[PDB]
Amino acid sequence: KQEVTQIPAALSVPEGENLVLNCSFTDSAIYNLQWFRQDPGKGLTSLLLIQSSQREQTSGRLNASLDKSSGRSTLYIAASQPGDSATYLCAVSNFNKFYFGSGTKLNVKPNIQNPDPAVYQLRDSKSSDKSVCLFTDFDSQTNVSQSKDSDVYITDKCVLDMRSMDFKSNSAVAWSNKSDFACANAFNNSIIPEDTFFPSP
Amino acid sequence: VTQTPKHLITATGQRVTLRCSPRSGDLSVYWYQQSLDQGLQFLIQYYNGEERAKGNILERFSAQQFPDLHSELNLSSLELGDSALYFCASSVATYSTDTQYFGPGTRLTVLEDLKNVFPPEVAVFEPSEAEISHTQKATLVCLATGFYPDHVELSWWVNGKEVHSGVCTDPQPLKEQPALNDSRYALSSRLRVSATFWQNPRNHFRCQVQFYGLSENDEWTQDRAKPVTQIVSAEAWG
Amino acid sequence: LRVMMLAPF
Amino acid sequence: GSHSMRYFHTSVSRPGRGEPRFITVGYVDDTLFVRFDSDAASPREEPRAPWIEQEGPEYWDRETQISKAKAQTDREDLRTLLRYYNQSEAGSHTLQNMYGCDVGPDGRLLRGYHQDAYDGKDYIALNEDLSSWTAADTAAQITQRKWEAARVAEQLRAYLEGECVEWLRRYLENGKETLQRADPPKTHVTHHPISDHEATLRCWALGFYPAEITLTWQRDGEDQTQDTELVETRPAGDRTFQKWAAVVVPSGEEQRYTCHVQHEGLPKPLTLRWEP
Amino acid sequence: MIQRTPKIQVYSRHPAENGKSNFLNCYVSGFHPSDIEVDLLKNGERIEKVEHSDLSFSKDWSFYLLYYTEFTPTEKDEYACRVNHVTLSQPKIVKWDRDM
Ligand SMILES: *[C@@H]1O[C@H](CO)[C@@H](O)[C@H](O)[C@H]1NC(C)=O
Ligand SMILES: *[C@@H]1O[C@H](CO)[C@@H](O)[C@H](O)[C@H]1NC(C)=O
Ligand SMILES: *[C@@H]1O[C@H](CO)[C@@H](O)[C@H](O)[C@H]1NC(C)=O
Repeated sequence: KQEVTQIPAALSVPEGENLVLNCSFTDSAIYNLQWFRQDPGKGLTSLLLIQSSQREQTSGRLNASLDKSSGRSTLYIAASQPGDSATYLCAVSNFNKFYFGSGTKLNVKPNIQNPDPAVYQLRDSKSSDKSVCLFTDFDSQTNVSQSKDSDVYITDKCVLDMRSMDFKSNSAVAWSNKSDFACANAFNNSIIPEDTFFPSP
Repeated sequence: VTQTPKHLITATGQRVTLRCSPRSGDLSVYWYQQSLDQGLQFLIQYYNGEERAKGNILERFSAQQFPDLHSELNLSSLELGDSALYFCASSVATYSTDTQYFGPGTRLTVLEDLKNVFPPEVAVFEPSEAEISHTQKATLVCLATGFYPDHVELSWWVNGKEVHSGVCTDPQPLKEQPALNDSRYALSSRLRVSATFWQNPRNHFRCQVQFYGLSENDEWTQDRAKPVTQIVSAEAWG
Repeated sequence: LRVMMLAPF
Repeated sequence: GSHSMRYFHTSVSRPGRGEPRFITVGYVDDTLFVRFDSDAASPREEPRAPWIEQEGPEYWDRETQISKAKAQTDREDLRTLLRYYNQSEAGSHTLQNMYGCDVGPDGRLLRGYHQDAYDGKDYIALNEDLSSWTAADTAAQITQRKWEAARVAEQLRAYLEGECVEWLRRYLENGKETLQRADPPKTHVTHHPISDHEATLRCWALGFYPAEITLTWQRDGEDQTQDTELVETRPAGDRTFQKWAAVVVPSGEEQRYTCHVQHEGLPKPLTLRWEP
Repeated sequence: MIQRTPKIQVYSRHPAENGKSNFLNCYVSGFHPSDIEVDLLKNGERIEKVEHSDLSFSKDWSFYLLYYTEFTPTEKDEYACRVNHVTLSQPKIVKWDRDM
């Protein structure tokens, strides 16, 4: 019986850091072992195919080992780039069928040169009954926390790439339908850098 | 590798058909099911028109490879658990030293009833003048609210052309009320442009949300409008 | 030990 | 000094008589240790040497599942070669395959092998660089391009440089008493008169391992290699081998002919004559 | 395609000593294709429990087989090996010679 396990489940690491992704399998009689990256949309894309008797494979910044005796594989990613952020699946081919691992999600946090944290109240739309608060231009080290009340909804952090200006920026969004909503008190629970520009109106 | 259809919303007890076209020159096709509780699971493999390998494929799942090397997959008597991502893969042949090439994948959602299907309401939010004065760049936020299920594709369109740079979209749709009752979903997105580009009033910004819901073939007896597969948009000007 | 490989003609 | 591990495969199709028959055997030097016959009840890889029975059941399950997959691949290849050569589906054809590795006293790879044959003639073989192929005709060139695209040589190169040498050295240690100790031949010379003026001297070599041996007759220091009848080295039946050489000698001059035998198990090459 | 006639050798595993058990071997080699019929004979009649080795070949792709049987040689008894191949006009018999 073949059982493929991948540790860890998730991984958020700063760009440029070397990564070690592990894969273990219980049945050593395998034809090969592959590493796939899954991005939402395109799907699975093969990265490295280690032959049954091969003990190592390399392709650019990717370097993967294979020890069938122990039942272990390890993918080494060197100089992590923001593009490498995806889920990484460990696949194995046996006599009867193919087995896939649980997966390891990867988030390569970029580096913001100047942290310019600021919470802005964008104009409410005539169509909508809510007002939106934007936490943007903060450092990739801030752990965005969810809201205390159920009438205010906070999104997870996210990065955008202005390639024309070679600029990267984080962004978080919060909104609420109650009129007792203030963007200064929106991210009340989340530990906010005390240099955050609060343009109180 | 191409697959059809792209999205697929249906109810329990119904029947769907998934088709796959491998790469030209490839003689082997593979079907996979990616579910949250079981991960990526191998279903069946056909090679040059004949069945070669088989996994834990249910009796109510029917597949076949045609002489043109295209493959079909029939999922019958659908259950809630059949909601998963269905991938198709192809290889040149049955070589153990070669790799597979996966397709985009078909997303299947099986509901108990189609009564709770709702399209989203979207609205863009124009940038704040404080940010324009403090960072010399303008961020547009697009909120999509009140939709179920989570078969939404958000995209920004500037001057009738889709843009991909400077755009952020949430990875997963957020549930409004995380509770037992099937609550509707939310989704935010950001688009950042130059402050000079936002000042110019001849440029047009458009946040488009492609919602997949019911088809016209399905019946609808409820009083409200049918939540058909539609596109909801919202615009803003400089 | 035999080799584990499938390579059809 | 030199040691080798070899695996042989033979598939002969029987149109109308059932499925094609598949038989494979494994050798460490000149000693059989594994076999698999497709025409058995529940065919499974069976041992044939005492030093291989020490392997766990997972080993046997793998080797059985490898030999049964090779038999399935040969059925596809036999039908594929019918298309390549425009042959009839009612004729019996033969597919043969052998692969193996040689190692020296250092315990590292000296030479790698992998080659196929259809109907007794060469088809495609792996070159000694373990990275290229040599096709015998344009039909094998169809297979060559497919095996180059699928990177078949890279798995074979890894196997021949790795697990083949490593598991052969494992077998040489587990069977160190029989595989690493050579058995010298037991020599003697018989006399058989043919006519009043002609007779024959037969030089015998019995019970030696490995099979490599050289029997040469000599006429006063010069070989009678043209006038010497030599027979193919034959297996005795107990993992030992036999060979003999004979010369037509004029009657009366038997003491001018000498037999010279060379074998690994012998301390020094032997010189033996007819003792009356 | 190619067709080769088999080389036949019938011999004993141990030197012939009348009255003591030994093994009578019939080594066939150099033939192609593999379809061959080999029976060990005693006084003209076949031996019923003859064992054979597994089919293998040589560098030149020619097959070889060993048909052996335990037996007790005697002076009077005559042993032989019957071989039948597609390259033969009729089945060929090679008598056992204690000096060959
Ligand atoms: C991965 O394996 C390495 C050694 O192979 C080990 O040091 C590391 O802790 C492992 N990672 C885990 C267990 O998350
Ligand atoms: C891959 O990593 C291993 C250890 O992690 C190292 O020994 C080996 O040299 C690396 N290979 C390459 C090509 O960098
Ligand atoms: C799948 O269903 C379609 C439509 O009924 C049918 O044409 C096709 O033959 C079916 N295929 C299989 C494999 O059941």
